[PDB]
Amino acid sequence: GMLTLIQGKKIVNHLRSRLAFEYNGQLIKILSKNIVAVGSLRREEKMLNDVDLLIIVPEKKLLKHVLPNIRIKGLSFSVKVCGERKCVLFIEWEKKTYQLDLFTALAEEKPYAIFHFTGPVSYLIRIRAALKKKNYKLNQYGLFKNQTLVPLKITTEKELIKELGFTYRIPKKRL
DNA sequence: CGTTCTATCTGTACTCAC
DNA sequence: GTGAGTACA
DNA sequence: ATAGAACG
Ligand SMILES: Nc1nc2c(ncn2[C@H]2C[C@H](O)[C@@H](COP(=O)(O)OP(=O)(O)OP(=O)(O)O)O2)c(=O)[nH]1
Ligand SMILES: [Mn+2]
Ligand SMILES: [Mn+2]
Repeated sequence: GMLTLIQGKKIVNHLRSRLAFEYNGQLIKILSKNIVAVGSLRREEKMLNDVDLLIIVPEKKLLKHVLPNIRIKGLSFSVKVCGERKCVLFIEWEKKTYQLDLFTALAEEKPYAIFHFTGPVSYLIRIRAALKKKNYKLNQYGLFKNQTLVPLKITTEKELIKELGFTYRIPKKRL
């Protein structure tokens, strides 16, 4: 069911202090600095088809556990699909049902994953096609050339975009 | 030779063979 | 266990 | 962003 930008932000704000995962007995809280709003919400589209959240996980050992044992305090939801990297929930928010999409990235993948999950799709396609012509492959995990991770000296998304030789635009204006 | 239109990526989760 | 086909991020 | 194709 479709939702407004404002509704999207209220939901994300509510989830931001309430996400956790079960890890061998212990309930472990997910920190706010590891929750990044992505998709059309980040791009500030007036109407959203869903809410898209990227979760930064500190260790590779945790991937088996975070999404598959995801917990949301005081909220009822069902699980449509769930793996280590993509989880789709249907959540009850103020008597209505909405789609929440959760994705995981490792610290070293962060800027690549924010770039990828921010979209929009058409932007990603043209950017990736251009890199492909110069014999590179870009995905949510990194920049690859001949199946080898290229070690870029970069922390943020903005640094990545510039490093790739493309114009930086705020998410609202990417196309 | 300029204008305008067109096309283009990459990977995850689930199901169902065999 | 692996590969193909679908749906969808 | 880039480059090819149709059109002028
Ligand atoms: N490379 C790539 N990335 C995608 C694709 N589909 C989705 N994504 C990424 C970029 C999107 O902004 C992000 C979320 O996808 P959604 O389908 O939720 O679309 P988005 O939120 O942009 O709009 P919407 O949900 O319809 O309001 O995931 C795809 O086909 N290819
Ligand atoms: Mn979305
Ligand atoms: Mn989504």
